[PDB]
Amino acid sequence: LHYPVTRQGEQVDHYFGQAVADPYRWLEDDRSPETEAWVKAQNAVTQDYLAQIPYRAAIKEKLAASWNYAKEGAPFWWGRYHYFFKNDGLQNQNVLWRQQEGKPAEVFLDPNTLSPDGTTALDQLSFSRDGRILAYSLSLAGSDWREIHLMDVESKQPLETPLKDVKFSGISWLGNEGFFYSSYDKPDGSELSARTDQHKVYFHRLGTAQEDDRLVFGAIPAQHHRYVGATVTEDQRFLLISAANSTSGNRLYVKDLSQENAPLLTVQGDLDADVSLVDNKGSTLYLLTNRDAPNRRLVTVDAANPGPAHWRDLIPERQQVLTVHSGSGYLFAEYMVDATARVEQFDYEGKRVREVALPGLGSVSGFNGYWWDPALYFGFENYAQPPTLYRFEPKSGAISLYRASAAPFKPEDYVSEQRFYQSKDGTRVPLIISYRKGLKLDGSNPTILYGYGGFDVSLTPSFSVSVANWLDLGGVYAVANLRGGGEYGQAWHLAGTQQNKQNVFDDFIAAAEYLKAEGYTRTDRLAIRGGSNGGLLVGAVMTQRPDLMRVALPAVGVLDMLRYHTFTAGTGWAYDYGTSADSEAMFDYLKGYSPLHNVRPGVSYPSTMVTTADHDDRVVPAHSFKFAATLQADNAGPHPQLIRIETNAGHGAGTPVAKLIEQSADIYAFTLYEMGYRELPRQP
Repeated sequence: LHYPVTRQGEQVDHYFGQAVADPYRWLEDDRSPETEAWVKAQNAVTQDYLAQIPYRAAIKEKLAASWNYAKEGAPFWWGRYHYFFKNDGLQNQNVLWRQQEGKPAEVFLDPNTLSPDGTTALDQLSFSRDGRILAYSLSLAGSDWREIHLMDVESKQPLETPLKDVKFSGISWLGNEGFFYSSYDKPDGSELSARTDQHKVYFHRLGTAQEDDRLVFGAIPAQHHRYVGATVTEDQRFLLISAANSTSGNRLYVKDLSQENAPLLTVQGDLDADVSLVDNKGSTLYLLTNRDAPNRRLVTVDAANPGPAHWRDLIPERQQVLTVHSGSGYLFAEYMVDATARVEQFDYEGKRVREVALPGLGSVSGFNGYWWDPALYFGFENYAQPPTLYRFEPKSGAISLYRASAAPFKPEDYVSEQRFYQSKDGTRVPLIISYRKGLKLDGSNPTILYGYGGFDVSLTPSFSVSVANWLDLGGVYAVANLRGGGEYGQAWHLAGTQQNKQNVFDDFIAAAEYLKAEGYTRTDRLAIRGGSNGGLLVGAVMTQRPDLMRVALPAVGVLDMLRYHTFTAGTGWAYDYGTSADSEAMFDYLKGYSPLHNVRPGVSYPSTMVTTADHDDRVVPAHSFKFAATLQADNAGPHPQLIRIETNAGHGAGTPVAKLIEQSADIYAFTLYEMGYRELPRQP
């Protein structure tokens, strides 16, 4: 195969006086004709390579057929209608239906009719208090930017002109007058790569132009923050404003709306802890926080004097990480037991009502609703169990099956076992391994090891049609709960941040070694995969241990650790990574593992397929571009170093089903082909 010619520029950067060359700096210009031509040439080479794989079409057809089944979400009531999402099978975007008593259900909002390719996705949905107006945000081509649209709920007629420049925003109504939302001023230069660091809260009053929206927070110097959010409590009495500069830690303010021109009181004035409002009962605020609680706790405080010195424990911290949901007048404490969910019901006085028995070991969704909801709904799933919906009557605690999955996958056909392997420093790290029953530990099973490792994100069991198919093809899927994650609280998270980041990579390498030693797989039958921070994980491991695996799959990864903070809102990740501008120590540490700066000429890298998207403004595609360019120039081995750039897609959220199916097919076909399979291991 012949890689497109990639020009090498003369750009040289300096860090504390130390020079570092960046020959592919020009690829950072997402709007230049030169960069666009390179993307087109790279995709052509990749598609040409994939075209030689005999079973790629079979994998795609297998995926599509198995994906083709009815899906339905939990219903939610508002106004005279009960709303619920549905997908009859292969619709690119889920459709919002509604139904009122005594009448048949009807389509209310179909995102598939909003674009030619299903690339416009529905994000936030927020009804006015009287339920007559709906404000919803849409994503175009998958980018983080948003537009908020207004619609008359009964007639379905569009109202006003959509609001623009919305990003990382919720939509919270003040009665029926209007709503609060967050926005960044349109940056000069490419909105897809330019830096944005001053998030502001605005209030849109119905019947006016966006230019007249009242600026609520974030304009004056004292309020400059990279991330801000505003929410009006269910009872309309309080306005909560959160403000942050990084993905961990935030300030929180509260304003009494029942009091004419009340002042903004400080719930937490520093960024040393995360704190969010779960709900409120009168002037009593219920806050979830990790302040002085690594595994988090639930506290209460009166809105009149909400400072941390006055917070009082309602649900004390335990050895397991806590998350709190509220609904039907109850608080639901969801605890993480080795990455699996457990639920306990509490009243607002903090008295335990009962433990809610779950269908098994996995992840749960739901348990969220309004104080008046007569019933709550929750979903359960894991790697071998498709989403199942249950109805829960809070007072009696009665649980009933609301909707069984219509998926063609039979849970009893798979094994999903949890093991705890030993990392380099001795730390025991969780690993959940899934596969079809009948597996032999002869070290020959094609295996995909997946990880993330960072930002306090916990990888709890989740069902994926793509994964189930990998298992049906005879593969093994293993997910490591690496440090940097939030599985075991703040201590687990911090052990993988800044100058401890290498621990995350050591944890992943040890997972690969465990899988080989136990006989699940072997070097030439192993592939590693990860996305975003997980893409960094794969890039770092493949540059440090190119001999460890046969295939590397870094998706939308942060790969240039020296300049990542110079794009969009990347600086918000400094809490986890640190920046090259922090100090010589941080600069050396970052340069020490930065995938882009650790690719070396003469090294034989594993078969690699770098994936990214042209509208990914979360993690600019330039990371992947420069990394792929470097691998193609430096790799000395016989394995292909390809890059697949998805068009009209972003970081991942809201990607239409058709694109998801194509991506998985390409990835699994490439993986098996690079492992030397002439035919599929199992009948598709």
